[PDB]
Amino acid sequence: SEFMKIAIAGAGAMGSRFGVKLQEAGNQVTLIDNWSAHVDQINQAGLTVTTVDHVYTMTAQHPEAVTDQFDLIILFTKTMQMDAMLQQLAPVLTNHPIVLTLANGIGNIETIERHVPKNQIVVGTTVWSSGLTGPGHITVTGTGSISLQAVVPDQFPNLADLITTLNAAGLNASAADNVLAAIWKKAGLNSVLNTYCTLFDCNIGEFGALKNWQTLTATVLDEFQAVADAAQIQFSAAAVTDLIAAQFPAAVNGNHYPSMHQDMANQRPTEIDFLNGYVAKLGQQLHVPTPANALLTQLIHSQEQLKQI
Amino acid sequence: SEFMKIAIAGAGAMGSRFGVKLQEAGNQVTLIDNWSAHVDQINQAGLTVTTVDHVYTMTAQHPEAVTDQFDLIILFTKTMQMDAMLQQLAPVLTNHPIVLTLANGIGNIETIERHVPKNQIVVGTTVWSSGLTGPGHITVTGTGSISLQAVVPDQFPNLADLITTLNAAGLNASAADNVLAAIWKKAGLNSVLNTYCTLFDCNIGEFGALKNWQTLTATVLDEFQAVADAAQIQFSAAAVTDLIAAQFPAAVNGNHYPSMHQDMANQRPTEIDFLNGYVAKLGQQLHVPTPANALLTQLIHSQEQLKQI
Repeated sequence: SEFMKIAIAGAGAMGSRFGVKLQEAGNQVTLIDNWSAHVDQINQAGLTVTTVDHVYTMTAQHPEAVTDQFDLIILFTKTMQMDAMLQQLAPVLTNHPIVLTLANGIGNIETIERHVPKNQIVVGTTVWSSGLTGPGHITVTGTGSISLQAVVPDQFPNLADLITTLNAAGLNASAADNVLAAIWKKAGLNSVLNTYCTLFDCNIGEFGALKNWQTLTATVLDEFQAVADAAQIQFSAAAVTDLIAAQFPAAVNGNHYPSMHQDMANQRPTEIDFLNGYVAKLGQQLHVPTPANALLTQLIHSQEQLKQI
Repeated sequence: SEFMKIAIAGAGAMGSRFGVKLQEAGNQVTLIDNWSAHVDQINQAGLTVTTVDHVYTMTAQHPEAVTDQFDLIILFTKTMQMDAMLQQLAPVLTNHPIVLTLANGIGNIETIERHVPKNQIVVGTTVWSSGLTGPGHITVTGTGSISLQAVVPDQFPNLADLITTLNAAGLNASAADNVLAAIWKKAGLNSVLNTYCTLFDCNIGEFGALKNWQTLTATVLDEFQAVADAAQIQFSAAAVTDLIAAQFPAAVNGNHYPSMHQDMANQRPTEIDFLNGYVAKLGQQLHVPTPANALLTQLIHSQEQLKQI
């Protein structure tokens, strides 16, 4: 009775690991992904998991080819690519499946709401890890857990059943009321380190060595706090600030250029509209001024244009 | 009776040209400057003016060596270096000379007020041109004019006499009530082009080619407008915007990197505290929010620190 037909929407490292565990536990799983080499490798040779190499027979498809329907969609697609993924799955969605989003981003609920009724939406965080070694190949270490929060708890049926299914697969899921808070916490970190490192062409340690890192950090985070306050989402600029500063040492991320800096260096459009830009979007709706975050968003967009030439 | 003993404080291209014309017209002139090679060249071989080379015997000194006193100090020192210049001339100032500042900057009055009574202060603009070819050598073309505005008109004696002296020297000076407005206009241009070009490592034409140049420009200038409004200084974001956009073509400044970008590239501290930073300083005093300009100021300071490593 814990059985589910499950789509993994975005079958990168995390989706692929969740999908293997779910299928091996007895569920019917489809991995859905845009990466042709990955989809083909899974379908032609199976998914390889390295812990020692284990090979699993799995089903993978491009979104536009999916005609099946499911009990559960687990979304790992990045906020910036989420809308297009959901558009391409429009026919899959008519049976009103549970949509569990485990992606980073404050914009995910609003995005998913354009495609499915909001009482079908569950948000999650996870500390499972996974690396994407190559097409159809993940490398996995350790254990983890999942924390889940229904977006409309009063109208979401059978969160228990959902949790059972995940726990039957050994995923260590639990209900919690602080998940969207945890999502916003990660967004606050990312909207400081990604954005400033990109603007400055510097790594995380160089940022932390700035004589004005605290002012730059507070300018972003006090706006995040005011927005979160108006949205009635728990948030602590101080806690995020602690987490930011914990990245600074070389032993941690001091010599790391964050993902947005990498996007910029490779002339790829950044996720700025889903980070600082999204705080600014929400602040406008909530009558909370977000001039810093609005400006930072513009600066990154200008930088993109200049880099593309 | 139009005779004056005049100090030129900051004897670069403009100061040197004004000083020559003033001396040749009959006044006693001291050129005051920090550049040792310039001071020595003037004192040892005279000032050369090229129009055809003409050589003039002039007096030049370092500020710390000046013991004379004057009827008029004409200040050409950049806002950022002004305070130190005025400090070094502290003994020169005890006879309460006229202080005419022809330097760019919204911060000049406040700066000079720390060193002299404010009713002694006159602000000016000029369209005289001059180039500084080398130590003790200027190259000069064309004619010009000077517009002057006493800071406290009701308490400044003999603006007429001042104008006579300058006109006797063929400088084409006039009284006007829109000079501080013209100074703020130039500051609005500079606080957009210098600052954004530096942040983006781009030239003026690249800035003008940005798809969001107008938004970036308005973000700075609407704050300048609000501050100017509170300060009761005439200002038009629209007019400044026109002047900004007039720089964009290659025929004009499209391939030019502005002075702040050059400072940054040479690891020299920029004048940001006297541009965007000064609008923010004044806005704070006037209860006008200036979050964009405050942030931009911080970004430039971070950039400086990173460049200095």
